[PDB]
Amino acid sequence: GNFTFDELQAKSYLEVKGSTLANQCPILGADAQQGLGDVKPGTFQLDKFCMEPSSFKVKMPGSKEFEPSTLLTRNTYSLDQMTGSVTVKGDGSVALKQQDGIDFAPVTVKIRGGEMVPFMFTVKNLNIEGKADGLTGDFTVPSYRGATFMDPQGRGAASGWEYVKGLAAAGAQEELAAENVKSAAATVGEAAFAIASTDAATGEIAGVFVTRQLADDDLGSKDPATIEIEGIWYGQLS
Amino acid sequence: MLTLKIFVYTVVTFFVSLFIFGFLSNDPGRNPGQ
Amino acid sequence: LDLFDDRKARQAGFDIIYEARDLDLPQGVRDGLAQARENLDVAKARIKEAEKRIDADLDAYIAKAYWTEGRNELRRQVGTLRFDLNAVADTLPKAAKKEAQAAKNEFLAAVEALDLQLRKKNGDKAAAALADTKAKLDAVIAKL
Amino acid sequence: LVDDRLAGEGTGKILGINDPSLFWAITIVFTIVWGVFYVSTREIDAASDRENDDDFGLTL
Amino acid sequence: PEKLAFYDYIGNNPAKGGLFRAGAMNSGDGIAVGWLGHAVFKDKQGNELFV
Amino acid sequence: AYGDAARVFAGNITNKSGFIPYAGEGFALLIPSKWNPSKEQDFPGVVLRYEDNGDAVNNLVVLVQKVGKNNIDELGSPDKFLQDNAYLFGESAAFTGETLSEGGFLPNKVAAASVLDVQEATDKKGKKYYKYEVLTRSADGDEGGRHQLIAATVSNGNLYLIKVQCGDKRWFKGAKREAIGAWDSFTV
Ligand code: CLA
Ligand code: CLA
Ligand SMILES: CCCCCCCCCCCCCCCCCC(=O)OC[C@H](CO[C@@H]1O[C@H](CO)[C@H](O)[C@H](O)[C@H]1O)OC(=O)CCCCCCCCCCCCCCCCC
Ligand SMILES: CC/C=C/C/C=C\C/C=C/CCCCCCCC(=O)O
Ligand SMILES: CC/C=C\C/C=C\C/C=C\CCCCCCCC(=O)O
Repeated sequence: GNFTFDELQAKSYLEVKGSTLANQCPILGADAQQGLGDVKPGTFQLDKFCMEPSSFKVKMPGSKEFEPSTLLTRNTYSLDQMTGSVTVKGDGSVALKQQDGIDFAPVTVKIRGGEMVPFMFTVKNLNIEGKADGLTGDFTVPSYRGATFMDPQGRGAASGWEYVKGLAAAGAQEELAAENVKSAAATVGEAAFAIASTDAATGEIAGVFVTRQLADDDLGSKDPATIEIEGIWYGQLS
Repeated sequence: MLTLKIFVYTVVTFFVSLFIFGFLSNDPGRNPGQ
Repeated sequence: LDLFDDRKARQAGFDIIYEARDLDLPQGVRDGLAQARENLDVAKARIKEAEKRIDADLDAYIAKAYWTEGRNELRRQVGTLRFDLNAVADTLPKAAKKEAQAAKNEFLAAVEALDLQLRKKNGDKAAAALADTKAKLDAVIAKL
Repeated sequence: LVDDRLAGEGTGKILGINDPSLFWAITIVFTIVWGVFYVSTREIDAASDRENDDDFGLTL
Repeated sequence: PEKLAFYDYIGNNPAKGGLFRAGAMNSGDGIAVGWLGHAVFKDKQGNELFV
Repeated sequence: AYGDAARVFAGNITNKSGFIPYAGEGFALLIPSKWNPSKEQDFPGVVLRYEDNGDAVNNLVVLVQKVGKNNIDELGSPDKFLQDNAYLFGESAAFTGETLSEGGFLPNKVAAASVLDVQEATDKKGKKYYKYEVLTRSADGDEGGRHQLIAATVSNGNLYLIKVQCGDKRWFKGAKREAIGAWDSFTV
């Protein structure tokens, strides 16, 4: 980060263009009170909710420990401009729900062995609740590829060949029955958010997040891996 | 990555300066004509 | 397939993109210049909305030092202001339209100065230019 | 962010210089080659057996 | 006869091969062992369909 | 031999309206001249089908089906009539699965139809008509959607229906004129 919302809005597009400052989340100023602060309990309209990751770890299927990864797709992995609702109770319990905005970004990373691991970084339909110390919830992870995506050989779920057109002699291809079927089914993930600062003067919040989800499976043709994503986040309450 | 950029800049400017100052060194006079 | 009721989309302006691409229609109809001249109510409403937006939003953005937002606002909805002013002033007698043209030219010079100051990122100069622009816009609106 | 990069592509810098070290490298190498050429340009001219007057050069 | 049925096969058609597809047709299609039968396709109303 | 001289120095074009009139069994319409006859029967009761030379997506079809009712309104409301005849836009029966990765589509749906306009009107003779205008979109989104124009009526105990299809890509490039002309010329 190292820039606030006012500082970011004080620039020009020609000055931000190319500096990778558009892939980062703003931070709060010195006026921010620690933790929940002095926010009046109630339901607010969430806006400008963004999450900037700071580390990716991959646990390959068959391993019990996460591993570091190297990003391959440059600065395209920040979710931003999400909108929703935030409710604060008198005790201190907070509930966050995400409705719209850019809540998904495909990401590809490489691991120690040399295997690229695509995954679909998303917090779509986020539903978390708990104290300001930590909010535990879940989200839905849509398929990496759509239903109309066609593989190299022209096989897709809702459009494409249902078999291998190259091998004409093999009438049924019972050996290839596994790879001829495509399923773009969705899954779910888990999240653990926290709140570190709050400014009731302008209705701004910030904290950290840790999420766990699954990699892609090439439309049901692979065993997905588990990826842990951690970083910071920011949002505005109004 | 900055070290690689510096090294490449040095190499490129070396070769281009060689080209320029070689073609400035009375090149038209190097012919077999009388 | 599965039916959906979207009959109210046409009332929301669904045919604007299809009419703008109709090569049979004249260029004035495609660009919307013919409709505004035929119906001056749209021009008057656009002028009033542009004035109100200029006042409130320019004050807010210059106060908070939002230069990009200020310039975009100056050319997002106000983008038809010159054409609307010309169309309104063309329906006036010779002397009245001449005075309106002079006032409009002065106002446009004021807006140009304000945009220059916003680009140069000055606060007090931009505020003074904005006050002058508001005064000139009020004068040209009263002239029409 | 996850990693770090120069982040200079598509910016519009003069000769692509984001650090003064590139300027120093360019200037030093150019000056060295120019000085080497400048020392010898007097000897090189004398190989034509002619003086560098107003009529010097390849002319037609 | 199964011979007459086998003669009606585009796999046995000679203009379906390749220049660098070496070997016998048994190396590309497999050794035939039996005739499945004449497949007849019918509509839901009973009308015949032909491929 | 024929003996007919060539039309040299002729300043008149035989046909320039862009349409060719057609006289059928109980109906008449103006078919675009650039279209060709087709041998496809996708819906029950197809008695006429024409498709464009440059694109097979643009086509029209006329259905004459047998019904008991002698009037169109006895088949239900225009919304109910359109709901009953929803097979005219096709079905996603071959796609049997669940998905959540579509752009602007409901879950497990790879196609949708937007009813842009409905209308009920009577001709000069005095026969009621049901006019529809739909835009069907696909998950992949070929041609940027398809425009379906439907006009249905009942005469002598039979339902007469016409559906005119035109891809959006061709629709906004100037081919909407032919489709609208064929749709508006349907007389029974
Ligand atoms: C403090 C920096 C500085 C230095 C070191 C010099 C030095 C020199 N000047 Mg002057 N000059 C300066 C400032 C400086 N100038 C400025 C600001 C102006 C603008 C008005 C001029 C205008 C000027 C003119 C118009 C001319 C000179 C000339 C000369 C050269 C005369 C000796 C020669 O004939 O050898 C022959 C020279 C060589 C074989 C080059 C040998 C390589 C050495 C290392 C050169 C030093 C280069 C560089 C400036 C070093 C910077 C030092 C710093 C990085 C530590 C000599 C290189 C004359 C010259 O010969 O021009 C080429 C000449 O005609 N100067
Ligand atoms: C003159 C014509 C002729 C014909 C029509 C046949 C026909 C047949 N042969 Mg017989 N054969 C011949 C001569 C011929 N043969 C000769 C002269 C020999 C002695 C070497 C053999 C030895 C022989 C063996 C050992 C076998 C056959 C088999 C077969 C059958 C398989 C065909 C095949 O796969 O070829 C495919 C041929 C090619 C891909 C080469 C075509 C030439 C291309 C266009 C150019 C290559 C040139 C280039 C410079 C090569 C560079 C080499 C390097 C770069 C790798 C087929 C019925 C096979 C079989 O089924 O047996 C039961 C088998 O196993 N043949
Ligand atoms: C102008 C003096 C010429 C003197 C004689 C020269 C003779 C020929 C010498 C060789 C030339 C070819 C090789 C050059 C290699 C080095 C350059 C290079 O790779 O730069 C590549 C670099 C790329 O710089 C990039 O910049 C990015 C940010 O913008 C990032 O920082 C990148 O990291 C960085 O690499 O570009 C430059 O250095 C810009 C050069 C601008 C040159 C302007 C010349 C103006 C005067 C001439 C106008 C006409 C020119 C021709 C137009 C028509 C052509 C059909
Ligand atoms: C004088 C000319 C020199 C010739 C020497 C020849 C080849 C040297 C090649 C250099 C290219 C290196 C590319 C990789 C740099 C390191 C990248 C990294 O950070 O891992
Ligand atoms: C002895 C004094 C005489 C002459 C010296 C005069 C001027 C020197 C000025 C500048 C030298 C450094 C130039 C740096 C260029 C920009 C580098 C960058 O963009 O980082």
